[PDB]
Amino acid sequence: GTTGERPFSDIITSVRYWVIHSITIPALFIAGWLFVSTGLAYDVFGTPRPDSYYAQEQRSIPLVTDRFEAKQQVETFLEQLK
Amino acid sequence: DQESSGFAWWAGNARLINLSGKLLGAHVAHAGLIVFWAGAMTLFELAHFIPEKPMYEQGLILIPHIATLGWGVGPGGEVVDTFPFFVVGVVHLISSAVLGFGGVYHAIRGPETLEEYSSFFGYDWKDKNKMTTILGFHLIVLGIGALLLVAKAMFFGGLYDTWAPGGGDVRVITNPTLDPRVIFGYLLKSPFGGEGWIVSVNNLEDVVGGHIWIGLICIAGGIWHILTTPFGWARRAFIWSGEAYLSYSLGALSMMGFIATCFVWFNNTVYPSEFYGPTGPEASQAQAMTFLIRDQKLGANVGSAQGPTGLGKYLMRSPTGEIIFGGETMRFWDFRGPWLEPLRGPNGLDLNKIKNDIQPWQERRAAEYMTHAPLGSLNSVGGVATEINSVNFVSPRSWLATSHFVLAFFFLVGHLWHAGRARAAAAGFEKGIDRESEPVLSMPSLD
Amino acid sequence: AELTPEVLTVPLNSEGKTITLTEKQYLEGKRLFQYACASCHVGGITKTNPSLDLRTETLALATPPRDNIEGLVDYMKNPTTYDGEQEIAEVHPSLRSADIFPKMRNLTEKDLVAIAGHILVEPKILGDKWGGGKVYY
Amino acid sequence: SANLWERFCNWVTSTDNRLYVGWFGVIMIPTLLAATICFVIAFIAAPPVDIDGIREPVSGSLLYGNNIITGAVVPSSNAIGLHFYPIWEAASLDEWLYNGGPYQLIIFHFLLGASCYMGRQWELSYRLGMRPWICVAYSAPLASAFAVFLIYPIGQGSFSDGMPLGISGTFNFMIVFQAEHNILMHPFHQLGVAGVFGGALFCAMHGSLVTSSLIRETTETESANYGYKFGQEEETYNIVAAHGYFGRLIFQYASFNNSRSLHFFLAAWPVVGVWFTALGISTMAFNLNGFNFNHSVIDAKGNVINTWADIINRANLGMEVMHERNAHNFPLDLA
Amino acid sequence: METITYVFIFACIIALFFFAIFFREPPRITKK
Amino acid sequence: VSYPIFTVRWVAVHTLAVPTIFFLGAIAAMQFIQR
Amino acid sequence: GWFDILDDWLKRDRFVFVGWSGILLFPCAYLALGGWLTGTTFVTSWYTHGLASSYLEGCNFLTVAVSTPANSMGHSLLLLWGPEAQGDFTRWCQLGGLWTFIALHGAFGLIGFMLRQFEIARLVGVRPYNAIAFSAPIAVFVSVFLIYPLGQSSWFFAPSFGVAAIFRFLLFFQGFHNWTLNPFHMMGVAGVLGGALLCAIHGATVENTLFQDGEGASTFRAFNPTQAEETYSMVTANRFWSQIFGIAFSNKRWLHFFMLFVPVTGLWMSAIGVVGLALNLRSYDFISQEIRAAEDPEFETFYTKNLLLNEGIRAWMAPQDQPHENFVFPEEVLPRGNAL
Ligand code: CLA
Ligand code: CLA
Ligand code: CLA
Ligand code: CLA
Ligand code: CLA
Ligand code: CLA
Ligand SMILES: CC1=C(/C=C/C(C)=C/C=C/C(C)=C/C=C/C=C(C)/C=C/C=C(C)/C=C/C2=C(C)CCCC2(C)C)C(C)(C)CCC1
Ligand SMILES: CC1=C(/C=C/C(C)=C/C=C/C(C)=C/C=C/C=C(C)/C=C/C=C(C)/C=C/C2=C(C)CCCC2(C)C)C(C)(C)CCC1
Ligand SMILES: CC1=C(\C=C/C(C)=C/C=C/C(C)=C/C=C/C=C(C)/C=C/C=C(C)/C=C/C2=C(C)CCCC2(C)C)C(C)(C)CCC1
Repeated sequence: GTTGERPFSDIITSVRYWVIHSITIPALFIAGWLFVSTGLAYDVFGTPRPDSYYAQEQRSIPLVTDRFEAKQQVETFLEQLK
Repeated sequence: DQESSGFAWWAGNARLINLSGKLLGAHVAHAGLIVFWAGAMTLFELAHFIPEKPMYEQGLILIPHIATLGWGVGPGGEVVDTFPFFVVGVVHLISSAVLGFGGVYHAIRGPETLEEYSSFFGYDWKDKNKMTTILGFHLIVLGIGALLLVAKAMFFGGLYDTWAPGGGDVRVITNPTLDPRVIFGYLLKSPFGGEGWIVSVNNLEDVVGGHIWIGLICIAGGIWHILTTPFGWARRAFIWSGEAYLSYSLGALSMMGFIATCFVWFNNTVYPSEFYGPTGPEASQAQAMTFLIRDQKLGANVGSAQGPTGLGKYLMRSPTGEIIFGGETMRFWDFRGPWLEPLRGPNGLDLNKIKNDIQPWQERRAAEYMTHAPLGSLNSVGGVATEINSVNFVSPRSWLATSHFVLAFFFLVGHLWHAGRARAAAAGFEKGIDRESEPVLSMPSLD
Repeated sequence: AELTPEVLTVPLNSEGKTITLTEKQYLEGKRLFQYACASCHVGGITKTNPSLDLRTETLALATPPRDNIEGLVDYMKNPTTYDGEQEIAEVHPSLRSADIFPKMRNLTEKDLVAIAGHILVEPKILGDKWGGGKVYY
Repeated sequence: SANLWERFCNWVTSTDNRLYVGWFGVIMIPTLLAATICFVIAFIAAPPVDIDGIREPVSGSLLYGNNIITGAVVPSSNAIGLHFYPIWEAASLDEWLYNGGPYQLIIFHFLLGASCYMGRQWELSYRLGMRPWICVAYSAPLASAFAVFLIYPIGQGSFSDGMPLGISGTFNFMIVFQAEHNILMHPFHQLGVAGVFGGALFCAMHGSLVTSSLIRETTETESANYGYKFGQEEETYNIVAAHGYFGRLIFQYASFNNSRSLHFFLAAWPVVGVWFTALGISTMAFNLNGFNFNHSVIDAKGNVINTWADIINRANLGMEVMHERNAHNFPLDLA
Repeated sequence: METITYVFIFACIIALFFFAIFFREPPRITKK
Repeated sequence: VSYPIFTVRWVAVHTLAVPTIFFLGAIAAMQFIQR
Repeated sequence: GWFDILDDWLKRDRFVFVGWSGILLFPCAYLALGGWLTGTTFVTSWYTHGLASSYLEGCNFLTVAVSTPANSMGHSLLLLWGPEAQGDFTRWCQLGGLWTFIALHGAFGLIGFMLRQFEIARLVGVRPYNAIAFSAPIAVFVSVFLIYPLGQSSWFFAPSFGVAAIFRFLLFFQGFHNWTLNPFHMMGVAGVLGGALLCAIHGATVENTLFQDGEGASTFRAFNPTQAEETYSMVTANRFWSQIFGIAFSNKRWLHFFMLFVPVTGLWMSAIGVVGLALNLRSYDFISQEIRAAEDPEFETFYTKNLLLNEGIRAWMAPQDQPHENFVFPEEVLPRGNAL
C-alpha cells in the first residue's frame, strides 16, 4: 500500500513546502497575468483584439479560401487594418 | 460524547435522534436560519427596490409577499410607503439572533438530554402520549397563526384585492365566506382544466373565510391531541420511531411543495399579477387581446375573421361552445383576470363589448403582460430561447415555481428514503440480512 | 474597428444640422434603452406591432420625421401614429403620461436625448440587424 | 375458514407467489393492464388525431399508414388542454378517438401503475427482510416519465404538448423542446448525459474489471460462466486483484477496494444524474430555460462577434420557425 | 402485409416473455 | 523513512500544476478587458 | 542488457505507473489535453469559422472551443512545418492547426492508453477484458473525429473540440442526416441508456441485499477487503427481481459480462452508423411515406413533421455554419410557418 514517493499529506503540511510555494505559486500567477495584460498573448496566437475583427467600414469576414497560399492570404487580411 | 461509534460523519445528524436536548438546539438554530434569510433578504430586496418600476422586473419574491397583505401599496399596486418592507425585514433579522442564541446554547452548553433536566420537555419517541401532545401544541400555534391572517384582513388593514371594483386596491374584508358547503367545496373540486381545486380560489372572501375554518379546526384538533392518545387502528397501522415521524412530515412538505408550485403559476388572486408577473395563460391571453385590438383598429371584423386553418384568427369556440380567444391560446380559455373580465359576457367574450367597450387601460395592460410573459433563461434573459440579449428579466412566477418543484420532488425522495429505513429499522434489518437466519432461505422455491 | 466619434455623429434636426454624441451618452442611452424600451423594442423591432420598426429609413418616412434627435425626443413626449393624425400617449409611454407609465417619471430631457441618439446610432453599427427580426439574429 | 378477508390479505402479501402481487399491486396490475391494452389497440388501429386542435388530424397507427418507427399514440387535442377527457365525456368514441382520447387514458393509467410499481419494489423488500431504497433508484426513471408525461403538460398548459407515445414522435418532442428551451445549454440536462454517459462507462468499467478478475474453475474448452454456482458462500472473483490492476491504470487512491463503496457509487451516479435531468424537464416546464449567450461577445465598435452559441441559435430558429406550421397566428410563441 | 409483420414479431416477443418468465430453468442452489 | 524529493510523481504533478496556475492567472486578468 | 535494464526501470511499481506504453501515452495524452486548454483560452476561430472561441475573446466554458480548420484546408494534416503554416506558429494557430494537433495526438494517446491496459493487465496477471471494453470508445473517436470528416469535404465538418461546438454537431446531424432516425444510432442509445440502467439497478440491488457484517448503520466499514464470503445475498437478490420483474440474474459471472456487453456493443453500433454518414449514406427517409405524402396532402405522421423541422434547420443554419459557401438566402426563400 506504499511506494517510494513522499506522502502528499506530509509535504502539503510541511512548513518548508509553503516557504517555497508562497513564492512559487503566486509567481506563476502574476506571470500568466502579465502574459495577457501586456497583450503578448494576442501576438503569440494571432488572436484579434476587440478593435481588430473588422476594418472600420468592412463588415465581411476574413475567411481563408485556399490552403497553400493561406499564410499569405492571412497576412493580407491583417493589411486592411484588421 | 458522540463519534464514529454511532453513525458515520456524513450521517452525523442521525447521532442526535436520541439526544432531545441537542436535538432541540438544532431546531432552534435552524429556525433562526429561516428567520435570518427572510430578514436579510427583505432588506436586500428593499436596498435594490425601485419604486417607479414593476416588482416582477426587479427579482422580488418577499416584498411582493408583504404587498399582498396590504402593506406599502395602494391603487393598482402602486408602492406608497416602503417603511413596512423595511420593518418586516429588520424585525426578523433581529429575531434570528435571539433564536440563533438558544440554538447554539442548547447544542453546546445546555443539557445534552432533556428527560432528566425537565420531564415536561423531555420526550420519548415511542411515547404516543407525549408525541400527540407536542403535536397538539404546534397544532394550536399554527391555528392561531391562521387567525393572525384573518385579523390583518378584517381588522388591521386588509389585503391587496386585484378584483377590486374600482380597480386593484387594498380592501378590508368584512364578509368572510363561512358557509362550509362553499369552503370545503374547493376540496371536492377537480385538479384538471377548468375546475382547478384549491388553486381555483378567485376572491378574498373565501381566502379569509377558509382561514377562519382552518384556524378553528386546527386548534380544535390541537386540544384533541393534548387530551388523548392514538386509537387502536392508529397504532396497528403506523410506525412509531423518530425517523418514521420524520418521513411522515417529509412527504407532507413534498405534497405542499407541489401545491405551492401550481399556486404561484396559476392563481391570480393570492398571487397578484401586479406584484408578481402575469401568469402563463394570462400572458398568452394578452397577445390575442393585443392583436385583436390592433387589427380591429385597422378595420378588421374580428368576429368573422378566418385563420389559416379556417378556425378563427381572433375568436373561436371552446369545446363547450363558449366564445374564446383564437390561436394556440385556445388552451388557456380557462383564464380569468380583472383586465379581461369586463369583455366577457354570459357566453364568453362578447363581440359587442369587444367592438367598442375596449378601454385604453386594458390595451396597455394587455401589451404589458404580453411583453412580460414568464419566459426566460437561467442567466436571466427574458424571452424565447432564440431571443437576443437586452432585456434582463425572468418572471418571479418562474423562479418560485421551478425552485419549489425541485424542493418538493427531492422531499418526496427523502420521504421514500426515510420511510423505507423506518420500516426496516423497526422490524430490524436496516443494517443487513442476518447471515444465519436468512428469511428467503426459509421460503419455498417458486422456480 | 471601433466606436469613433465619426460614427457617433447623428442628425440633430430636419435642417441638416448634426450633433456628435460621446461614448458616455451612447452607453447611457443604451442603458436607458434597456430600461424603458427593450421591453417591446428589443433589437429595433416592435413586439406589440411588428409593422413599424426603429429603422432610420422608417423613422424618416414617418410623419412628422422621426429620424433625428428632435423627431424622436418630441415623440417621447407626445407620441403619434405614423401619419401623425392621432396622438397615442395613452397607450404608449411618454412624459405627458408618466402617471400611467412610471418608468417615464425618472426620465429627464438628458435621458430622452441619450435614448434618441441610441436609436440613431445602433443601425450605424448593427446594420440590417437593427431593423430585421429573428431572420438576422 | 380462519376469516376470508384475513386469508385474502395473507394471499396478497404472500411471498410464495410466482409474481409478488403487493398491496400496491392491487392498484398497479389493473392500471397497467388497462394502459397496455389500450396502447396496443391504439398503436395498431387508432384513427388520426387533431393534436394541435387546429382540425389537422395526425395519423399515428399502423393500420393508417405507419410503421414501427413512425407510428405513435398521438397526444390529446390542444382544444382540450388540461381538461380531463375520459370516454364518458365524449358524445361518441368516434369523437373520443378524434380528440386524442386514448392518450390520457394511457398516460394516467401508466403513471399511476408505474408509481405503485415503485411502491411494490419497497413492499417485497420489506417482506423479504432486505433493505429498501431499491425503489429509490427507480424513482429516477419514474420522475422522468412524470416530467415528460405530466409535469411539462401542466406547466405548458396542455397535454397536447406532452411527449407522444412513439419513436419518431419522441424525436419531435426533443427537437421542438430544444427550439423552445435550448435544453443542450441547460446544466440539469448536462448533468443528465453525464450520469448517462458515466453510467454506461461505469457499467462497462465494473462489468469488465470483475469479469476479467475471475478465479479459474473452468476448462480451456468450457464456458467461464459455469465456474459459478447459484447460492455460493465465497466470492467468484478476486476483488483484490481487480483493485491491483485498476489501481495501477490510474493511481492507487483513485481506485476502489471496498465493494460496498463501489456499488454505492455505481448506483448513486446515474440515479442522481437522471434525477437532475428529470428536474431539468420539470424546470423548463415553467420556461426557466438554458443559458442564453446570443450576441454576447461583441467587438470594440459594437459589431456582433458570433460564437458556437450563435450557430446553435440559428439551428434553433429553424426548428421554431417551422414547427406547428398552421398553429400560430401571432408573433410570440407563449404556448 | 407490413402491418401483419409488425404485429406478428410483436406477438412473438410477448409470447417469448411468457415462456421466459414461467418456463425458465428453475434456479437451483448450491448443488447445481 | 528517508523519502526523496525529485521523483517521477513530482514531474507529473508539476506538468499539470505549473501551467494550470499560469492559466488561472492569465484568465483572471481577462476579466478586466473591455471595449 | 540495457534493454532489460530499460525494461526494469519502466515497469517499476511507482505512484504513477509508466511502462512501455507510457512512452506513447503520456507524451500524446498531455499534448492533447494541453493543446485544448491552450486553444480554449488563447487561440481564436475568426480566420477559420468567423467565430470567437477563447476566454481571451470573451467566451465562457460552454462557448469556448478549438474549432476545426477551414474548408480550404481539405483533409490536410496541417503540420506546423507543413506547406500551409510554413513553420510559423502564429499562422498555424490561426489556420486551425491546433485541431489536427489535438486530434492526431489524442488518437495516439488512446492507442497508448489501451496498450497500458494490456501491459498492466499482463504484469498483474489479470484478464484483458478492460482492453476489449475500451475498444468501443476508440471506435467512436475514430469514426466521428477521423473517418466521418475523411468522407466529407474537409476537417471543417468534424466536431470541434468544445461544449457548445458539440451541440451544433448534434443539431447538424439532425437537420442534415436525420441521425435520430438511424437504426444504428437507436441501438447506440439503447446500449448507453440500457447500460446506465444496469449500472444503477445493480449497485442499488447490491447495497440493499447486503448481509449484516457490522453493528453500525453505515455498513460501509463492515466490508472485508480480503474476499471470503459474498458481501451481499445473491440468492435474495434473485428471488426479489423474480417476483417484481419476473426475470432475474443468478450467475454473477454472466451478470458482469452482460454489463460489459451492453454498453460496448451499443457504442459500436453507433460507430457503424457514423461511418455510413461519412459517405452521407444516411437513414433520412422512408420512400413509401414520401410517395403517399406527395399524392395525398392530408396524410400526416410524426415522421413527416420532423422532416419539416430539418428543412428549417438546414435553411436557417447553413449560411453562418458554412461560410465557405458564401450562402445568400433571401427572406422570401426562407421556409417559414404562419406568424413565426
Ligand atoms: C426535514 C428534512 C430533513 C431532515 C430533518 C433530515 C434528517 C436526516 N437525514 Mg435526510 N433527506 C432529506 C430531508 C431531511 N433529512 C431529503 C429531502 C432527502 C432527499 C435528498 C434526504 C436524503 C437523505 C439521505 C440519503 C440520508 C439522510 C440522512 C439523514 C440523517 C442524518 C443527517 C445527515 O446525513 O446529515 C449529513 C448532511 C450532509 C452530508 C449534507 C449534504 C449536503 C447536500 C447533499 C448538498 C445540498 C446542496 C446545496 C443546496 C448547495 C449548496 C452550495 C454549496 C457550494 C455551499 C438525519 C436524521 C442519512 C441517514 O443516516 O439516514 C437515516 C442518509 O444517509 N437523508
Ligand atoms: C442546520 C444545520 C445544522 C445544525 C443546527 C447542526 C447541529 C448539530 N450537529 Mg450537525 N451537521 C450538519 C448540520 C447541522 N448540524 C451538517 C450539514 C453535517 C455534515 C457535515 C453535520 C455533521 C455533524 C456531525 C458529524 C455531528 C454533528 C453534531 C451536531 C450537534 C452537536 C454540535 C457539536 O458538536 O458542537 C460542536 C460545536 C463547535 C465545534 C463549535 C461550532 C461553533 C458554533 C456551533 C456555531 C456558532 C454560530 C454563530 C456563528 C454564533 C452566533 C452567536 C450569536 C447568537 C451571539 C448539533 C445539534 C454532533 C452530534 O451528534 O452531537 C452529539 C456530531 O457528531 N453534526
Ligand atoms: C429557494 C428559494 C429561492 C428563490 C425562488 C429565489 C429567487 C431569486 N433570487 Mg434568491 N436566494 C435564495 C433562495 C431563493 N431565491 C437563498 C436561500 C439565498 C441565500 C444564499 C438567496 C440569495 C440571493 C441573492 C444574493 C440574490 C438572489 C436573487 C434572486 C432572484 C434572481 C434569481 C437568479 O438570478 O438566480 C440564479 C441562480 C442560479 C441559476 C443558481 C441555481 C443554483 C442551483 C439550485 C444549484 C443546484 C445544484 C445542486 C444543489 C447540486 C447538488 C448535487 C450534489 C449533492 C451531487 C430570484 C427572484 C438576486 C436578485 O434578487 O436580483 C434580482 C440576488 O442578487 N437571491
Ligand atoms: C423551540 C423553543 C424552545 C423550547 C421548547 C425550549 C425549551 C427549554 N429551554 Mg429554551 N430557549 C429557546 C427556545 C426554546 N427552549 C430560545 C429561543 C432561547 C434563547 C433566548 C432559549 C434559552 C434558554 C436558556 C438560557 C435556558 C433554556 C432552558 C430550557 C429548558 C427549561 C424550560 C425553560 O427555560 O422554560 C422556562 C420558561 C417558561 C416555562 C415560560 C416561558 C414563556 C415565555 C416567556 C413566553 C414565550 C412566548 C412565545 C414566543 C409565544 C407562545 C404563546 C402562544 C402559544 C400564544 C427547556 C427544555 C433552560 C435549561 O437549559 O434548563 C434545562 C435554560 O437555562 N432555554
Ligand atoms: C397536521 C396535523 C395533524 C396531524 C399530524 C394529526 C395526526 C393524527 N391524527 Mg389528527 N386532527 C387534526 C390534525 C392533525 N392530526 C385536526 C386539525 C383535527 C380536527 C379536525 C384532527 C382530528 C382527529 C381525529 C378525530 C382523530 C385524529 C387522529 C390522528 C392520528 C391518526 C391519523 C390517521 O391515522 O390518519 C390516517 C387517515 C386515514 C387512514 C384515512 C385516509 C383517507 C384520507 C383522509 C383521504 C385521502 C387523502 C388524499 C390523498 C388527500 C386529498 C384531499 C382530499 C380533501 C380530497 C394521527 C396521530 C385519530 C386518533 O388516533 O386520535 C387520537 C382520530 O381518531 N385526528
Ligand atoms: C513519441 C511521442 C510522440 C508521437 C508519436 C507524436 C506524433 C505526432 N506529432 Mg508530436 N510531439 C511530441 C511527441 C510525440 N508526437 C512531443 C513530446 C512534443 C513536444 C516537443 C511534440 C510536438 C509536436 C508538434 C509541435 C507537432 C507534432 C506533430 C505530430 C504528428 C506529426 C509528426 C510527424 O510527421 O512525425 C514525423 C515522424 C518521425 C520524425 C519519425 C521518424 C522516425 C525514424 C525511425 C527516424 C529516421 C530519421 C532519419 C534521418 C531518416 C533517414 C531517411 C533518409 C532518406 C533521410 C504526429 C501525430 C505535428 C502535428 O500534430 O501536426 C498536426 C506538429 O506540428 N508534435
Ligand atoms: C377552501 C379554502 C381554503 C381551505 C382549505 C381547507 C379547509 C383545506 C383542508 C384540507 C384538508 C383537511 C386536507 C386533509 C388531508 C388529509 C390527508 C393528506 C390524509 C392523509 C392520510 C394518509 C396519507 C394515510 C395513509 C394510510 C392509509 C390510507 C392506509 C393505512 C396506512 C397509511 C397511514 C399509510 C383556503 C384556506 C386554502 C383558502 C380559501 C379556500
Ligand atoms: C499547445 C502546444 C503545446 C502545448 C502546450 C501545453 C501542454 C500547455 C498546457 C497547458 C495546461 C496544462 C493548462 C492547464 C489549464 C488548466 C486550467 C485552466 C484549469 C482550470 C480549472 C478550473 C477552473 C476548475 C474548476 C472546477 C472544477 C472543474 C471542479 C469543480 C470546482 C471547480 C470550480 C474548482 C506545445 C508547446 C507542446 C507545442 C505547441 C502546441
Ligand atoms: C449548531 C451547529 C451549527 C449551526 C449553527 C447555527 C445554525 C447558528 C445560527 C446562528 C444564527 C441564526 C445567528 C443569527 C444572527 C443574527 C444577528 C447577529 C442579527 C443582527 C442584527 C443586526 C446587526 C441589526 C440591525 C441592522 C439593521 C436594522 C439595518 C442596518 C444593518 C443592520 C444589520 C446593522 C453548525 C452547522 C455551524 C455546526 C454544528 C453546530
